[PDB]
Amino acid sequence: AEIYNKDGNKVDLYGKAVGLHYFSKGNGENSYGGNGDMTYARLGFKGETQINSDLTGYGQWEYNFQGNNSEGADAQTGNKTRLAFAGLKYADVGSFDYGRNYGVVYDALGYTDMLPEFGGDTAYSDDFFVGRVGGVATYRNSNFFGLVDGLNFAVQYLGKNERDTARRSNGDGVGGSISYEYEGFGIVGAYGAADRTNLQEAQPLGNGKKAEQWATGLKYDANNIYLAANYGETRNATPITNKFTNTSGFANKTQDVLLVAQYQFDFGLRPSIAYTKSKAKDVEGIGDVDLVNYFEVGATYYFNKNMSTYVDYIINQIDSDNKLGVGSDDTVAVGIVYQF
Amino acid sequence: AEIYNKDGNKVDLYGKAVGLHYFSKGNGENSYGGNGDMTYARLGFKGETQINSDLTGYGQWEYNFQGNNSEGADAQTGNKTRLAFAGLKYADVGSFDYGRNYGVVYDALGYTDMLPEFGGDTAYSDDFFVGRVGGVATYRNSNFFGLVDGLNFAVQYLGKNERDTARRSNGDGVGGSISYEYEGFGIVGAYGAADRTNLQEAQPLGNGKKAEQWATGLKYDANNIYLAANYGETRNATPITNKFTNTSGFANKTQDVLLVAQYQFDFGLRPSIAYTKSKAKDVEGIGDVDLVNYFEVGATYYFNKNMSTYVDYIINQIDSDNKLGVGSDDTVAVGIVYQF
Amino acid sequence: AEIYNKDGNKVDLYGKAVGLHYFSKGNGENSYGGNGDMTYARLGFKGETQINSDLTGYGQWEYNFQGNNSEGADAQTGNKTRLAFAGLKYADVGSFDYGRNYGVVYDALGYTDMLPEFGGDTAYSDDFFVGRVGGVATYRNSNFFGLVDGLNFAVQYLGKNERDTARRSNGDGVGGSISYEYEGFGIVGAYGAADRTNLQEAQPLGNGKKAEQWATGLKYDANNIYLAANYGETRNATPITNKFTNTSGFANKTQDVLLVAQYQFDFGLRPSIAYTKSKAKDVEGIGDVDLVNYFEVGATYYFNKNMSTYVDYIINQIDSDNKLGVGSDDTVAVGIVYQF
Repeated sequence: AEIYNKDGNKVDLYGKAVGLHYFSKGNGENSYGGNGDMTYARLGFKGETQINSDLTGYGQWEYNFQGNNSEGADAQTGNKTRLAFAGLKYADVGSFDYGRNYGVVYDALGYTDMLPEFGGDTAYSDDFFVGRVGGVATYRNSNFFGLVDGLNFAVQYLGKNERDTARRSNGDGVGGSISYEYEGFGIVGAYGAADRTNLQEAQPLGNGKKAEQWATGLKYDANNIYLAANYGETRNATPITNKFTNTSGFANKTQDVLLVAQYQFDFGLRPSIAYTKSKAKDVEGIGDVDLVNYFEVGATYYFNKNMSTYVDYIINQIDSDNKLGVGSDDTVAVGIVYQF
Repeated sequence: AEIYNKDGNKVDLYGKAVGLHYFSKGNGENSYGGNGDMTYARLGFKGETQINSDLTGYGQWEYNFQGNNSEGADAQTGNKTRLAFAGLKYADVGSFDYGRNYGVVYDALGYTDMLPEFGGDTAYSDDFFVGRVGGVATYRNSNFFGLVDGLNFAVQYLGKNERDTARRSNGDGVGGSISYEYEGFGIVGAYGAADRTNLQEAQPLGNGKKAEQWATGLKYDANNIYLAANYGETRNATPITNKFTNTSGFANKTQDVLLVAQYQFDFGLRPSIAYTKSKAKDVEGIGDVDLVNYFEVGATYYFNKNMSTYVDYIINQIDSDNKLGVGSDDTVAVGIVYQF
Repeated sequence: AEIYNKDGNKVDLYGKAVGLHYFSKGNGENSYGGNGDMTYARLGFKGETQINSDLTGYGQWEYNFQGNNSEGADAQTGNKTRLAFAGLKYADVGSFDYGRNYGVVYDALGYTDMLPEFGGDTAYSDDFFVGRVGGVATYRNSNFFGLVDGLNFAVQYLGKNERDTARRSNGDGVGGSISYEYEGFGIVGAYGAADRTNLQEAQPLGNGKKAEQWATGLKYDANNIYLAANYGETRNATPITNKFTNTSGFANKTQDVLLVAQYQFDFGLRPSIAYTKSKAKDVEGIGDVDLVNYFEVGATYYFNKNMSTYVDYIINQIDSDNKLGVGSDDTVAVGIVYQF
């Protein structure tokens, strides 16, 4: 919500409360999303200041507050900042921001990250360029310097983050994206590559000094219809775990396909169907093994722009013998959302 | 404060800063509330969206920020989310919200939870239905479908929460409350029952597979006067600790009595007197033992709706030989509060 | 930003997003400020309520949200409340607030704490009176009861805080400050003394039962110019570590000098030069040793009151043989800031 607009500075304080429950058989440990309370909240601000007719400064901060923890020793489990960046945008030249922000490969993966609760499986947090990540400097350009309607490109530098776990670390890297949208249709490509840390190279799974992620998208978002597909591959980038041996690392190679189709009815119902499959190859000791494999049926009803409720069913196609121990059981999510 | 009201959506951003100090003899370890700085802050939002003439969506989130921690390794001690839920309310049919919210037995215990700083001893957090707890779905009904002025009832389902400590866990359960208010007087009853987890059943103190909590209330809240009483009992529900053996568990049986009397003077002074006693029975190795036993003398001065100050003295009647090692010393609280 | 002003109560919701990176050779472990992403955000409120023509109530809360952590197990590293206090101010009699607030010796050290990113080296958090600290009651007086233009004084009581580390603890104490400002010039003195806890007295470094801190300031803040100097000394108060032996404690004696010079150009550029040196004496096993020793060159450009970017270079003069192992290498910070 826009709570302040004076002297060329506008501030948007936003947030939501999501009452959320997951249903899965038994513990949910062998299921797609687990079982139990999953309630959480969000808080954020987005600011915009008019520096002059051609220059605009901006910043944003976004936090996740879990609502399924006790008030005791686990009070903080799963709380974190999601976004924290500031930047400048000038005329048609382009914009530059630095901070914690979405990796550039998410410009493609965003096409299919549209499901009520799930989906976007390959857009991992703190996983180089596929998702939210810290210390990224990002140049973006809209309509190619103002000369070509609908053509956009982005270049992003990723600073090295040497963290205490291999899962959340990364080295220096550079990535980019290009997208063109014309009359309902959209197509987009993005590529990113970066060094791996000594800690990552020391993990049992994944072998190499370089990480690579790329993805292409095709979408149609015209006349209440939404159709989108993604394809992508990664090298030494997708985080995996062998639950049998309790071995963590990265997949040497992955192949990912994401499809989504949705329709928005005028009375507020938005049915959703989707398919996602992520297979891994050349995993030490295993070889080929599916990481994600499911169909999705769900729907969201929108009471208005502030209130909505949704159901999300995952028809999980992972088999019970999966060599990494990926969960094979189904998961259904039910939620009620208030946002401002 | 209402910081946004447009297009049928209104948002309330609230919070407070409480400068707070406790005085107790010596170190305060053997006292009712301890000793030292107890400053803290609150931040929250409450939202309300008009879906139509009869339907109203809503959400709320509330956080506690301790202000008596260093900026180092203990920076987070005692920080937690207190409330996080969203819901819908329709006409006179009733309202339903899910998330972290007050257990239904608090509908009764609220009568006496009115002291400046202390009191409400039996409304434990993450203790089934007596206080704030996660993953509760709650239906409430005002004026019995619009047919009976002043008669309210509520039904609440508690999802199972298998946490890493028995103190903060719970199984599935159902509870309810009923209340009637007519011209200053209020009477209310509430009951709740739920399964215990394997972790709770494994604790030295407390024996049984089921937990039970109930409470009744009588109050008068007319003409600057406030008088209220609560009585209640619990089975295998009230959390207790034997400090001698460092044994934690639940009390097999408790009996609780809470009394409060207050008057609000027009110039801003609100004196308060109270009595609270909670005795436990059939505690393994102990038998009967008082958990809470004190008189309270205090007062709040209200400068206006935003500023207030208060003193709160606990005349602690727990004796020094108490078999569980409950603190026997007095405690005085002094505080200054800014809220918006 | 002032997001609410009604019925005599005004609320200022503020915050910022700082995109920040440090450059230092290698890891930065042997450097002044380290190396890597240092992005962070702030959120805060400041409230003011008119009780009557002569009385005003107020409160403030301020939190630091780090933006250089993953979304995993380290999500909370470095998050903390910075300020949390409420108070009353009456006419010319004075103001009183209690809570977590700036120690009174910061009234002097503030003169030089003016650098874009660094500086203010001797204003340690949770270090008695030199910086932010919890449980302090503070009386302040402006213009000596309204009788003497420009003369201010402050008296502060520090409650004992027995924490789990000697670094962040303190005993009871009292301190004060006095300042006089006339036509661009400012001079200020402050002194504070307090008991040490048993845990602090048990540390290998630092010997004594009392802690003492004092500082004087001379500043000129007129006609776009800012010049300021500080000098100060401390006894058993400045926290130190011997990295060779991994021994933590306090410095028996320190001598600190801080100089800053800046000019604000009308087009938004504010160049900054500074010097800071803090030497320690009679450190057990070491004797005399420099704690801080550097020159500073930097600058901030102000696009307007909401947007700014800055560079901050530390010409580190600490030598590589320093007996405590204090870092000898340089550090450069680059940042982009959005605030509201």
